[PDB]
Amino acid sequence: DFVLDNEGNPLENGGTYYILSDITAFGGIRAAPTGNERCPLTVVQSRNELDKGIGTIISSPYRIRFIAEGHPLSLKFDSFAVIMLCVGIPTEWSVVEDLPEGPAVKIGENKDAMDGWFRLERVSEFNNYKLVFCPQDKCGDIGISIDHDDGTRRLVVSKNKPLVVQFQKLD
Amino acid sequence: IVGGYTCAANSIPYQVSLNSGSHFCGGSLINSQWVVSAAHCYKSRIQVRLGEHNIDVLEGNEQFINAAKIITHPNFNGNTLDNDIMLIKLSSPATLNSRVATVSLPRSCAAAGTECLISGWGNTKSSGSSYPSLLQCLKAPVLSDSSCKSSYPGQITGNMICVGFLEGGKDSCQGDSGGPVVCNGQLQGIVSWGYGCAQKNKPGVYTKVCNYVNWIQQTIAAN
Ligand SMILES: [Ca+2]
Repeated sequence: DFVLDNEGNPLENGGTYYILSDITAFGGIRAAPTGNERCPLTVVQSRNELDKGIGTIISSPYRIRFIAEGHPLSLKFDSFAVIMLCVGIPTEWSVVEDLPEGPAVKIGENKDAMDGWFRLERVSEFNNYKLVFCPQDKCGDIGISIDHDDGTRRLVVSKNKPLVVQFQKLD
Repeated sequence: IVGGYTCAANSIPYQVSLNSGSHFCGGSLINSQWVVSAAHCYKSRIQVRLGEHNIDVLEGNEQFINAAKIITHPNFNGNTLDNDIMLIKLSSPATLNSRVATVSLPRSCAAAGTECLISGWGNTKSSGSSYPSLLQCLKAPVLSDSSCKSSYPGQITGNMICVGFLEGGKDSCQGDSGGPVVCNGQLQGIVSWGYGCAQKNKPGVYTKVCNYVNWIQQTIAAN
């Protein structure tokens, strides 16, 4: 039914949440420049355990009060600090296709951005979830691709995935 | 409802609240035993609350009845947002009175321009959120299909109507889903989806009930 945060409350449709790792090994989700990016355009899982990440606004086009499993979603980062050259970067999550490490989750303006919706599905006693992307059924798990040069944990559409997350309310 | 007003108490007697812990969707009473709502409001456990005005306070007029049958349209498509309609059979009939009454199903579809009343306990802000205790009301016209199709290119099916204002400022919103759009005493829309709330050029999109009258009659009769 409703997706629940780590306090057991249904996610508010349009609310802001930290997307935290299910294990104590990693921090939350944020943005980092990767490859030849000069702005933080790659959606990544922080390697710093203390790092909550950036608050993410989770919403469905449906005018239901709470986020339900299986409903189509849009994700976008709440405002975060960037250098002046990067101010005004769009913060909606996109899946940009035919990238080296497979279809990757990016923010900013993407011409290659696949049409589709994210959805949440429960995996776990504890309130654990995975993200899937459904291009506009046939849906792919979001998992992690480790940058070889960087070590950066990039969010990608990954068959042998998925990333398991829990939510914590900003409020 | 963004930009509406507080309805007069029990002046929308067909309005219901679907409650699963708290209010999460609306719906409409179409006879003593059946409620119509949005398919995306489907949940395994639902309590229907009738006769409500202040959903936070017991006023003495309420009837709380559990859903017995919950039947989503057989062609509902979660990710194309299409055929977004569901019927709930109450586990016992509502007592019909001044505060609890049925709304009529449409005899035909509504013409563009027809003024309608939308109601619900959803968010009243287009930025941030504020959920009201008291039922909110809004008068808004059916938009032309060409207007509607141009607002959401590629997304509008034949089972969807747009109701509202291209200027924005007034719209239904999160928590209004499943609730009624009533024009000329007939249920013509079910609150379904939109991009944000009350945004310019982004009107609300509603399930086109006049397409479903036979399915509705058919389901009630067989069940
Ligand atoms: Ca009450």
